Amino acid sequence: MIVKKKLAAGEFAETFKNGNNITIIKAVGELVLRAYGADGGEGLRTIVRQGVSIKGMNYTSVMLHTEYAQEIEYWVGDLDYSFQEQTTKSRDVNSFQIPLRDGVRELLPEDASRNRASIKSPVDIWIGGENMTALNGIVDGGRKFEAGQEFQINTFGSVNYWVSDEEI
Amino acid sequence: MRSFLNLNSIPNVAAGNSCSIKLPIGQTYEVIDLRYSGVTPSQIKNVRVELDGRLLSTYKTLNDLILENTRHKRKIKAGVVSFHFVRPEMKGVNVTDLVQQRMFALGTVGLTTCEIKFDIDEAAAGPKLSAIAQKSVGTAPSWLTMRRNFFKQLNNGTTEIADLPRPVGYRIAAIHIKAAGVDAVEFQIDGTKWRDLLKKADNDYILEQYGKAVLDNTYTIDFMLEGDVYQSVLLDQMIQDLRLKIDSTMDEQAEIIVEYMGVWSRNGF
Amino acid sequence: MRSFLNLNSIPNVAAGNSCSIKLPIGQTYEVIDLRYSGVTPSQIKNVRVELDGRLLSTYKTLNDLILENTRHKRKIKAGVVSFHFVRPEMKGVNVTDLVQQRMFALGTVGLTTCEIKFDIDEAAAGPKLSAIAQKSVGTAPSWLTMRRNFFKQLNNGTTEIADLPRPVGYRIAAIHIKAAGVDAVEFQIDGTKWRDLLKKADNDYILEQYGKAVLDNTYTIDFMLEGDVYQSVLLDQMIQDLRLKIDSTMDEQAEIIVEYMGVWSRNGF
Ligand SMILES: [Ca+2]
Ligand SMILES: [Ca+2]
Repeated sequence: MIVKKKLAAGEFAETFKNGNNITIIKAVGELVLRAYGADGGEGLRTIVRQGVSIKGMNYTSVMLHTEYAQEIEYWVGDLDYSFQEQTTKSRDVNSFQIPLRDGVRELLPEDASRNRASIKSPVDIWIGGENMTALNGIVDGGRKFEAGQEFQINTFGSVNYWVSDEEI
Repeated sequence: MRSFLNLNSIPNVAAGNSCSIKLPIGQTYEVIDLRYSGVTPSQIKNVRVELDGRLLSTYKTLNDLILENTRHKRKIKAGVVSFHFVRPEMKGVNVTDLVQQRMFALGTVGLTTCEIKFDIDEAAAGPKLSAIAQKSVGTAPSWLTMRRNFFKQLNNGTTEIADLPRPVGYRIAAIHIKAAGVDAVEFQIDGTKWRDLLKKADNDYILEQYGKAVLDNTYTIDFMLEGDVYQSVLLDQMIQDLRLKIDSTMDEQAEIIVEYMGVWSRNGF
Repeated sequence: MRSFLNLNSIPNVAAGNSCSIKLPIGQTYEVIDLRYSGVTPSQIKNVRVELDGRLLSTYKTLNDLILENTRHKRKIKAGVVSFHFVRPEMKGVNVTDLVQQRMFALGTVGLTTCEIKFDIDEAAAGPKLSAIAQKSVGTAPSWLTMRRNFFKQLNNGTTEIADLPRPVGYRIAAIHIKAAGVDAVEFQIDGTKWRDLLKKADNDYILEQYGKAVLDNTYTIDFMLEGDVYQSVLLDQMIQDLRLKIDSTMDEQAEIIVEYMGVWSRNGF
């Protein structure tokens, strides 16, 4: 089960009535500095400050001790067997030219297969994510790369560009 | 005849260190005097008494042990804190007072390990800790006090706590609600109101009436005010509801301390 | 397990009013905590503990109950005065201390009415009274403490008081002579001088020697200094003379307080 854990200041107690994920690997997420506990017959403690893979114990309720009130929400997905490993490697290179046109347009599409792009624009180019806009020739949510500057993007998601607002 | 021993030196006593007081098995520990310096009781965190690797009693900080002793009006001295296994306030009903008090001593016979673990805060100036043991003839762990920690949210209005562990055959000597805005509390078992919604001032008056000291920001429900163990809550395997109705004025997280009691078992509470 | 209850509201609490604390029959009352405000203990006059309409104990004013508790060094708190039916100072000889103390509890089983009557002085600022009961399983009234009031003229020289009631089978725990000019007192039964003509300073020293507090303008003759009930005066039917020889320095009216003891009877003392 994939379950939320939010913050505010004090102790939190999320007690969902079913520890099916007792003898189970926890994919627990963790920020800055906290303490937690295991309640499943016995009242136990836990202290952990980095994203870690936990083993199985008994659980009916979760204890959530707090030192820093202003850390960030997590999803402690407890599952029987949880293994996630994959970065690649890139086999193929493909070289081509994009058509830079007017307004905010997509430079690269979401493409699960892309690892890496090395890009050079012959004109100053503004690059950003899905938030980038250029109402009135003023780019928001972008940053400039200079004409002739080689740069890289290593995502597999959309990127957007802006170079000009001229239709012809 | 009792034996007073200067326990072996505590290994690696330093700031930010995790130390332990490993007790030699064979005899009975009635009291353990822990001398400290270069560190505050509050700087000695996560104090756990373990028998055979299992948890018996727990203290968030050593200061809670100081308050535990203060409540019973036991001798308090700066630079020293004692672990009173034998309960001096006990009074016998069908046995002598001495028997009722010594019955809580920490026997180690049949044990594989007896430890008192704790963590030294990083801010500790120059921690220095030593221990002395007041022992007697060996006995099984038997009847022991099991201090348990629980954290629950209190509201400004009325909060109810009915999810307290009810180990069968065990008893409850007292319950300590650590909160700053508790006005009154009510205790009931199976609908029966054993403790009416008593105002703090009224509850605290009864406590003092029995030679106890009222702890700051704490609402104590002493079930052994007379020293009679039979007055404590017997966790009957038939109790359907063990409830606590807390009337607070603040919205905070309270630390509920429950002093359990029972014959120690290798596979028990 | 004991039960702490917030007794029902006391009806018509006002200055110059005659109120009563009607106790529900069925259980045993070990202690009754009476909270007061807007009135002084001395403004709560003619306090009478009645069982079935009959008088058990009497207090000229609530202040006498405060002094009764002070004498035994019991916890005293401003704004509250307790009725200790169970005597905490009791010590067992052939039974446990607990049994000897609880034996004085106010059992109500078989009773038709249990009341604590009193009158609120007219000068009372703004009387406010409430009561809390520390109860236990029901028992017959049984062994109870019967505080009786007596007034006698004390001369400057020697006065003798031999007309004190001697209810058969009953006992006398103590005698309190309330006078400002008493130098020494002597107690005898059938010629036998159980208490020599002891000077106040000497008598008061023995009292303090047993953890008791000396009351102002009072000469206390404690027959239960050790807490042993069998040290008290046993009013045998054969006793021919129970005398008190008081050596005073003033001509005044003394209030003689006699703490009787015995198994409560609907048609007894
Ligand atoms: Ca024991
Ligand atoms: Ca009685």
